[PDB]
Amino acid sequence: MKNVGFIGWRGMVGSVLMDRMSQENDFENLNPVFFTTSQLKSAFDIEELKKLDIIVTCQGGDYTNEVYPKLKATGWDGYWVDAASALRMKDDAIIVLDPVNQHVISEGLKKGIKTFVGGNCTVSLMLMAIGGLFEKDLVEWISVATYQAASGAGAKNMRELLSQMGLLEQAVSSELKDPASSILDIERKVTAKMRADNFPTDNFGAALGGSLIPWIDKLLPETGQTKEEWKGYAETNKILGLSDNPIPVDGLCVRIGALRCHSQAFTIKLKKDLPLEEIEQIIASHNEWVKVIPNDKEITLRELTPAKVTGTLSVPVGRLRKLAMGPEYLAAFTVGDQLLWGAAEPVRRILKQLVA
Amino acid sequence: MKNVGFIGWRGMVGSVLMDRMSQENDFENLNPVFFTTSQLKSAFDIEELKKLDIIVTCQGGDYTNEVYPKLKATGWDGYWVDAASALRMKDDAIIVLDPVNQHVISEGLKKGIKTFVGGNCTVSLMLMAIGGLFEKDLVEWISVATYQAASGAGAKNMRELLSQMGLLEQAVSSELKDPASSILDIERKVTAKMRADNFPTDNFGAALGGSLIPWIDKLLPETGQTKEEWKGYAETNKILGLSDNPIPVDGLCVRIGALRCHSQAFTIKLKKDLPLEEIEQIIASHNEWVKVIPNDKEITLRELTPAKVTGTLSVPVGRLRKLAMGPEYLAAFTVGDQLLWGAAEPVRRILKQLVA
Repeated sequence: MKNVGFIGWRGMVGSVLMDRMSQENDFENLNPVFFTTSQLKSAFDIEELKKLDIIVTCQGGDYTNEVYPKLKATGWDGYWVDAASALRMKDDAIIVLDPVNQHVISEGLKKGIKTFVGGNCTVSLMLMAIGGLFEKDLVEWISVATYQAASGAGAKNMRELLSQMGLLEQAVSSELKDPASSILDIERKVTAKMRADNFPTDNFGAALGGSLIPWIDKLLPETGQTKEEWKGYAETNKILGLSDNPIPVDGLCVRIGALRCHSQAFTIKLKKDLPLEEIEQIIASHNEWVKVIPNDKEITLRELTPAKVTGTLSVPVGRLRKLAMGPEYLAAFTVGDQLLWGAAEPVRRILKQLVA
Repeated sequence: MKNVGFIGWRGMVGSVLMDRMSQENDFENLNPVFFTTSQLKSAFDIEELKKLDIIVTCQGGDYTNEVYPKLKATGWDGYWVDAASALRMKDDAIIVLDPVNQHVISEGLKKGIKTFVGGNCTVSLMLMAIGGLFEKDLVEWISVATYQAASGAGAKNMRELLSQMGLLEQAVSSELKDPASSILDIERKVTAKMRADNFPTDNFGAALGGSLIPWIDKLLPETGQTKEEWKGYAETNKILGLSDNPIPVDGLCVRIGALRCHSQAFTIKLKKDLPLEEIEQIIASHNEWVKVIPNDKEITLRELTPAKVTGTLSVPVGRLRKLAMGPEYLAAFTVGDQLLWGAAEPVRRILKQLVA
């Protein structure tokens, strides 16, 4: 069995990885060595890390940027598996999402690539839902509008969202108890609390609770995009292996009041005019996790929501129809869990392949 | 002075209209006669309604479809102003949004049109923001993705959203107070509460607080669109007077956890390649309510959110840049209050013109 090092296993993404690995009994297939940054071996000890065959880290970019150059400088020929964004764009690294790019991964393992990194949450959840259209060379471009959860921002951000929500209802606790009260008065009090100084907004920089934030990560002055939006064009094409001739995937990334699921609204311009039934079969046949939801009200409310998909491996896609712009314009809406397919699952699955 | 009848003045839309009319001293220029459905004159007394010049109603479509044909059957030559969707698509009716379609209203007044109806909230808020692009005949098509507030569905829907928000936090109040508690444990509990039997989901048919619903209104079998989505293509073109040569406006209408502001994400395909600064000036110059928000983080978080715009007449539009698809593709994000420009304001303004 392989000797595997685990760093950042105590954090949010790391804990989801530990829980998933325990569920699938992945630990019986490898020899686990747990690391810690605390003053269990030290995560900064290159001499201990050098003994291992594979290193799995959910610690973050700052750690990766500090220890990865130092470790690869000793002549170490092992594998680096990362959940963080730091090494995604390097030429000796592959962005991993096996149900979509098993070919790129298999050909890369044959090429001697030692660094494997999980992809951007919104990109990976999009490809898990709409990868069938990419496989059959049907996508010309995709216009994206996201509904992102507090999960992607961090653990303290999820807690702030919850605190914000409770404070919004508390401001009108008494008024909500009697059915005869004025709704405009209720709203005036909820909005006043949202705008108050004592309303906890330090993690977001604005209220998320009964609002939204149409900006995620820093600005790239050259394009006007945010880093989260930029990753839609850059990472989709690297995963699929189309970096030399890219497919335009661009849009707006918005943070909404959800805990764990990222939802996305698409306007997909296809290369061919195809029947709607045929498009539904192309995306349903791609992988075992994608679930095509029929264009009906009761089934959409029950299946295509964060309430339904939180904590599951299911990637439902629905609202499938042709848009008024033309027969090659397809509407699609998807919901997926940020911590699983958007973070811990592509990392779990590549490890399984490496220890096989 | 003109004798004006007011029906549905005590409901949510009506109360906003009453407050706005009071703020602008609109009652000084007319003679108000208030009606009621309770057992003030009766709202169903056709003879009392006939004695009036103009009738402004916020009561709803069920009232209109009952009282309107009975009133027109007496030979009444007065004006009907409605906030309800019932008569929007009728040939003898005009949809009002004067800062965008004053010409259609002015020509309609001269032709002898007696019925003026307020438009669909999302369509109205979209046109208030990017009406400049439509004015200059620059729009080929628009793909929409909305972030709709609970006020669009009703007063009890807003109450249900708030009650839901409180229950989600109350489920983890001790854990949130504990700075060292597990986030995975916190999430497991709020998600369990969201899925519980006693969680209030009566008005929406699903959870909204901590989630979203990608379906608003009835299905339109012919296209696959929901009625809210259909109103995009149909109403934008009736407002602008372009029903003979329509501009495609289509997309996905999603309900999120906001109280009274609808936010919208667009991918606008323009007819010509124009510099960004010119497009920003074309958008800004259209009306005095639209506000172009520069593509900066601090300014976007402070200005382009439901938190900032709630209860105001301001219609901010930002995140303006060219998309990766090409220089004729424009990204834009807007936020607007549903009860004002999306409900009471276009009704308030048309009345002001009729009583002049």
